Amino acid sequence: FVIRGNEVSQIAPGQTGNIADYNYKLPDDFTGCVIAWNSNKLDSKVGGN
Amino acid sequence: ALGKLQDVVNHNAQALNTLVKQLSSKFGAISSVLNDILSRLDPPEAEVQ
Repeated sequence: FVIRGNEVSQIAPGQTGNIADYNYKLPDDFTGCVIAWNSNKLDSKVGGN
Repeated sequence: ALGKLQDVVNHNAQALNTLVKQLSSKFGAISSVLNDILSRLDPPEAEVQ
């Protein structure tokens, strides 16, 4: 998925947030890795993506 | 005269009182009340508390 720069802290177990609660929820016993990278070059437009 | 028997009674009640008193001990946590810990913290740190 694609999120904001400040919302990367919310992709974690047990977090209270908007995308955490209503978009993507992680379990408390989650195992695995979260990968985040900037996509300004591809997922942005000057007029607004 | 009857110090020994009373002593046994004295020890037993005191032990229970001490055990009851131990419920009011933070034990290095923010609060001694589980409901407050759940109502105030996220599950990653609430689990620790």
